[PDB]
Amino acid sequence: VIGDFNCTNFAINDLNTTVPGISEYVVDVSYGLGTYYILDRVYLNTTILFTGYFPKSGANFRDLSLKGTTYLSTLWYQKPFLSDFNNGIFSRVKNTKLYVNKTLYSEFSTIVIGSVFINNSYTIVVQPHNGVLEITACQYTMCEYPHTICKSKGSSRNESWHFDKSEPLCLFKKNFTYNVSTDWLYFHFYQERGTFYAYYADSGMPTTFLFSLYLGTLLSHYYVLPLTCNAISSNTDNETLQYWVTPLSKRQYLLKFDNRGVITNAVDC
Ligand SMILES: *[C@@H]1O[C@H](CO)[C@@H](O[C@@H]2O[C@H](CO)[C@@H](O[C@@H]3O[C@H](CO[C@H]4O[C@H](CO)[C@@H](O)[C@H](O)[C@@H]4O)[C@@H](O)[C@H](O[C@H]4O[C@H](CO)[C@@H](O)[C@H](O)[C@@H]4O)[C@@H]3O)[C@H](O)[C@H]2NC(C)=O)[C@H](O)[C@H]1NC(C)=O
Ligand SMILES: *[C@@H]1O[C@H](CO)[C@@H](O[C@@H]2O[C@H](CO)[C@@H](O)[C@H](O)[C@H]2NC(C)=O)[C@H](O)[C@H]1NC(C)=O
Ligand SMILES: *[C@@H]1O[C@H](CO)[C@@H](O)[C@H](O)[C@H]1NC(C)=O
Ligand SMILES: *[C@@H]1O[C@H](CO)[C@@H](O)[C@H](O)[C@H]1NC(C)=O
Ligand SMILES: *[C@@H]1O[C@H](CO)[C@@H](O)[C@H](O)[C@H]1NC(C)=O
Ligand SMILES: *[C@@H]1O[C@H](CO)[C@@H](O)[C@H](O)[C@H]1NC(C)=O
Ligand SMILES: *[C@@H]1O[C@H](CO)[C@@H](O)[C@H](O)[C@H]1NC(C)=O
Repeated sequence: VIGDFNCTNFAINDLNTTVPGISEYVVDVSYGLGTYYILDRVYLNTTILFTGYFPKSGANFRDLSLKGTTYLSTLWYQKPFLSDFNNGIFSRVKNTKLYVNKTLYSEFSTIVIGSVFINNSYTIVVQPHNGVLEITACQYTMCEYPHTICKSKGSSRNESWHFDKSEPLCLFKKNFTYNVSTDWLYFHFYQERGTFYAYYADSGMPTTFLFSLYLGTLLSHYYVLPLTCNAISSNTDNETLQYWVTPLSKRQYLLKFDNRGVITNAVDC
């Protein structure tokens, strides 16, 4: 279970919905995937050897995104889904673009990073709001079975992943905009000497620095909240959620910059 507050008991079972296990996909950084721009520097028409937090080429992505309709499986809130954070993670996220009255809506899975997920520890939450990427790191009272809902098409159950009636004390709270039209979003989340770092990019594969947050504590776990939504199924609309995650580590990369400063290719030495 995540956290320890009894938020609800409606429609909970222990069914192993994942008859097909966690889907897997092979990392391939030959086209810049998993790389990020270096500080404020600019490199032109050259190849650089750089050491940083990058995915291991040839490793596997894991599709941790989960979609439900009415029932939540207790198995969703344990290993292997609840995963260790270690140095960090690289995330490749599909932007599930739905339509209501021919109006576009952007949805994708929420991710929570923390150590114990209780109101005496800080938990980082990255939640999309249809073009607005809300990021907070707050002492949330995380539920056993946190989950988000699908604001455009609705859901059969109310949204609940924290129970704080009063506003919890916390360190960071900001909103970042992202292009709702793009099909893929990339994120780097890693920690170093008690400081949390975040990079992202909604256009192009290489990511750019978002923010850094001092925590003074070691993050140990991350989890992708299941999403329950009436739509997003082959019986109503051929759309699916995807949240690919792979571990990060300190590795040396060969980075090639084109004549305009865009990382076009990379190699994992
Ligand atoms: C920070 O986070 C912690 C958890 O990590 C929160 O602590 C929990 O707070 C909740 C809500 O106050 C507690 O739940 C309540 O516990 C009361 C005491 O439980 C005793 O009595 C019941 C019988 O009533 C026994 O079964 C039990 O074993 C204990 O002996 C209950 O009396 C409460 O019941 C009332 O509310 C529920 C809500 O669903 C109703 O269903 C009931 O009918 C009744 O009206 C309630 O269950 C919980 O015990 C706390 N856990 C711990 C470990 O402390 C903090 O509240 C939170 N603080 C902040 C500021 O966010
Ligand atoms: C960041 O974005 C969130 C989500 O849109 C904002 O939170 C909403 O703010 C409006 C207006 O104050 C409220 O009516 C909503 O109830 C809030 N929640 C949601 C889920 O929409 C938030 O105000 C924005 N700004 C900051 C600083 O967080
Ligand atoms: C959570 O609360 C509901 C409603 O009070 C109760 O029926 C259920 O048994 C509780 N769950 C646990 C694990 O105590
Ligand atoms: C880029 O570098 C290559 C190899 O040195 C060179 O042939 C080419 O003219 C350069 N182009 C620009 C625009 O710098
Ligand atoms: C959702 O919230 C509404 C408003 O409080 C309530 O009427 C309804 O019963 C709730 N349903 C569930 C499944 O929580
Ligand atoms: C948003 O993404 C679409 C599709 O990738 C692109 O055509 C458009 O120019 C982008 N707009 C902005 C402001 O990034
Ligand atoms: C989804 O695609 C399959 C295969 O093309 C098709 O049989 C099915 O009717 C589609 N469902 C919807 C809701 O479009």
